Amino acid sequence: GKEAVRANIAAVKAVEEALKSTYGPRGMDKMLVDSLGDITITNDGATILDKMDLQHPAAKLLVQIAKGQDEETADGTKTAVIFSGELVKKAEDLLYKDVHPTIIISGYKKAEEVALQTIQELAQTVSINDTDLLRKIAMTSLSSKAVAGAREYIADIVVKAVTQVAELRGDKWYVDLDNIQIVKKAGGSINDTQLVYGIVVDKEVVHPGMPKRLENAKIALIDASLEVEKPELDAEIRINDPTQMQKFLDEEENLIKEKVDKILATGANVIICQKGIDEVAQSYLAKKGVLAVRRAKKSDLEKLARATGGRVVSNIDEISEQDLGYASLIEERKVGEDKMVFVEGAKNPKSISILIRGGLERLVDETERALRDALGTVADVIKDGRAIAGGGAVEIEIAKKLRKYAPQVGGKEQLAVEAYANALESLVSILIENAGFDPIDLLMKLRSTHENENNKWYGIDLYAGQPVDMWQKGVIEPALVKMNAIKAATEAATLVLRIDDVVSA
Amino acid sequence: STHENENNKWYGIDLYAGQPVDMWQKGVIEPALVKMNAIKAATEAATLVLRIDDVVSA
Amino acid sequence: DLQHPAAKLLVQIAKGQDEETADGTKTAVIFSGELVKKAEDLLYKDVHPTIIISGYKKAEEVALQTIQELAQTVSINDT
Ligand SMILES: Nc1ncnc2c1ncn2[C@@H]1O[C@H](COP(=O)(O)OP(=O)(O)OP(=O)(O)O)[C@@H](O)[C@H]1O
Ligand SMILES: Nc1ncnc2c1ncn2[C@@H]1O[C@H](COP(=O)(O)OP(=O)(O)OP(=O)(O)O)[C@@H](O)[C@H]1O
Ligand SMILES: [Mg+2]
Ligand SMILES: [Mg+2]
Repeated sequence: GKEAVRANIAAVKAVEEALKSTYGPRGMDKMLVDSLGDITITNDGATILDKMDLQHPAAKLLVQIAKGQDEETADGTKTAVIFSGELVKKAEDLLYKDVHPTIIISGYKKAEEVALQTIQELAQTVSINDTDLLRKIAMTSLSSKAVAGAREYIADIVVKAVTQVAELRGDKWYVDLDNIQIVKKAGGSINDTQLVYGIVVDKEVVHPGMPKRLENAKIALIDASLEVEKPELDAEIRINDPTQMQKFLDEEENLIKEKVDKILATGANVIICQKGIDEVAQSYLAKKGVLAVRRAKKSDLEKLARATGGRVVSNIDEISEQDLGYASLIEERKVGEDKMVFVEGAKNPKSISILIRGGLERLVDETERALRDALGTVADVIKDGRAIAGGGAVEIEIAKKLRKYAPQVGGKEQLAVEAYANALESLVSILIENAGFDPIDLLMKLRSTHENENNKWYGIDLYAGQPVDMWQKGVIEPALVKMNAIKAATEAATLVLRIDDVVSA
Repeated sequence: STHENENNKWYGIDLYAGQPVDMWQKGVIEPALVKMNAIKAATEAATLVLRIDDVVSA
Repeated sequence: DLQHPAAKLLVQIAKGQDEETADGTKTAVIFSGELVKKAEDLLYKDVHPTIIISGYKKAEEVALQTIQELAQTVSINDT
């Protein structure tokens, strides 16, 4: 009976009330204070559920199906929880009316069916030629981010960045996002961001008298040191005579000139490593006419290997012409007071990098977050091909469409369907609420102007406050993220109904 | 009232005389950037407090 | 010594300055809390914070430009 079922529903209603004010734009941020007293203002759905201790089994089970994703995007997480907890909310009112859950499941399952298929016979075909569209869909992701510093600048980048990487695979475009590096240098201006055609290494060339820009680079990616190593690294030496000393530390220093001659044996003109270059070896490279980089991050040597077609060499006695990385031109370039190596004209044409400049020290990170996400949304639309209008449009229709279905479904199962439709309008009602307008007024002004096909892309513009076309204001979203979120969400909702008892050991 | 005309823009308040006067023409002049970064500082904080809905703690 | 999150957050935005000499630091705190104070009086009339933020923002604008289109040019030879 009532026994355990309340506790589950209650636990869920609780989580809903924790995120409610933060759904869509105009959302009212939450403050999170750590155990050592450190403060975080945010609206990240995920963290707020993860970072919490939920006593109840029920909540964690619901957030487990809601939060997650098995694809390379992280969008739909606030809608997934909320629509789910509203569906749980709306189901209680049927248990009050004395409708068994076996009926509510069959009703909602049948409603969900039609509700799913109404995104299929409505989604719009978006391909690679619609680059004037990805610009919009992109901005639609960045616009509710914290930073308002030149987002058009960044929105344009995300398009160029995904369309460059786009490869025709199995007669359909695919995008392997890993072909994009992100480097950030705080300050200057956000307007100074640009896209680099090639991998970018954040360290300098070890002597400025080497070539500024070197022609037809035969790079040598060297993992092993090019500096002497210690005979006293763990503990002190056992030599007693300095003549014996000498001949040790002498032959080990001729071992680096040996390594340098083994690398130039290959015809290398530039050389990058992740360990040192001895000062007698900088001097050795200066006299030969070679361009050397000392202690660069191996994390970007890896990324520079499969971009220039070279190999990250762990033994200087194994380097071959085969292993030298090729690039049309390598140079060192200055950014304020810092200098990085850039390697344009690399053999892999898909491998590119983004250089962020501007903002404050923590804001620049969030600009990187936003860009990760923005590349995501655009890539995932491309990978799919389908995209619907945001702003509650496709939602309001699945409600209207469900309500027309309701009569025909049967007795009690009509009320299930009619509830499902009501839970879906409640979503847009929360969104309207959080804008500071009346949910009923606007819900009705819209759901009457949505009966004819002429108004398919009508939603509610969260700053105007009256029904308009969101498609023609750039507010579009991935048709499949908002499709797997609903499937996920209903699964969870009805799982909360499935529980007759909880037995704890 | 004595600042209604545009000619009396540099009017402020005499802190010893105690009467509205033109401070430019009395030697009390100040860096124009300080009373500008103050305003940006203050509104950021202001608008940010209003942005907090509720508090969670460890 | 403040443990209230909001106060610690406030003092951080107000006190700190990214330039060598620091002035306006008393002004910064009073005007901030006053902007917060005078906003309370609108909340009391049931007005929602998203309006008050956008209201103030549009005002911050006018307020900023009103210092620019008015300052007098001082140089190395105005000793
Ligand atoms: N300017 C706008 N006017 C109207 N609706 C908007 C606007 N911008 C976005 N929306 C709608 O707001 C809805 C909810 O936004 P949000 O993206 O915050 O929910 P979410 O996708 O579940 O959260 P997250 O993106 O963090 O996972 C979106 O699905 C979108 O259609
Ligand atoms: N005799 C005076 N007549 C008019 N105003 C005066 C006079 N002396 C001081 N002032 C005004 O006093 C104001 C406030 O000074 P104060 O420096 O204490 O504020 P603050 O700059 O916020 O504090 P701090 O400099 O420590 O950060 C100045 O902006 C200045 O114009
Ligand atoms: Mg989203
Ligand atoms: Mg002062």
